Amino acid sequence: ASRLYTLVLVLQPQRVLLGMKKRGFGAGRWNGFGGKVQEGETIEDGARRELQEESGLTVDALHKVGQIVFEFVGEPELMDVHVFCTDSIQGTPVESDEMRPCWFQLDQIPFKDMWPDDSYWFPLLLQKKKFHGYFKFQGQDTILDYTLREVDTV
Ligand SMILES: CC(=O)Nc1cc2c(c(-c3cccc(C)c3C)n1)CCCN2
Repeated sequence: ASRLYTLVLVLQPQRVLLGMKKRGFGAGRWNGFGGKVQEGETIEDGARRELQEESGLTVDALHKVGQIVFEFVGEPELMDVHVFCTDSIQGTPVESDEMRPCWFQLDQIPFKDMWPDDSYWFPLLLQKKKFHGYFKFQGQDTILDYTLREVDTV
C-alpha cells in the first residue's frame, strides 16, 4: 500500500531551486520537482524525467539523498518518496502553467510556504547527509507524528 514517487532538489553551493506549484498537489507552496514513477521505469529515470517535465532542466548526475514515507490519515496509500539532489544541470528553469521556478539563497529558504516536513529534513539535505524519514499528516498542514534518522545508505 505504498506508491513510488521521486523528488529532486537542485542544490548548488549557495542556492536552491524550488518551484511554486500553481494548481493540484502542492499548489500554493514551493516544492522540489517530482511525481509518480511509471511502469517499467527505474526510480532514477523517473526522477530525471520529472525534473525535465516540471522545471525544464536536464540533469546529468543525480545523487540519492533520502527516502521519506508519507501517510495522510484517512488515505489508504502511503507515498514512498525517493529524494534526489543534483548540482550539475543543463538548461535554464522554465516557468509553465503548472510551475513557477525561483532560486533561493540558502538562508532565505521559504519554509513558511513549503510543506511543513521540509523544516525537518532540509537541514540534513543542506549538510549533505542522507536520511530515512516518516511523516504522518492530518490534512496538508499538520504533522501528527514523525521519525527521521540519518543513514549511510539510502
Ligand atoms: C521540498 C519539497 O518538495 N518538499 C515536499 C514535502 C512534501 C511533499 C512533497 C511533494 C510535492 C510534490 C510532489 C511530490 C511527489 C512530493 C513528494 N514535497 C508531499 C507530501 C508531504 N510533504
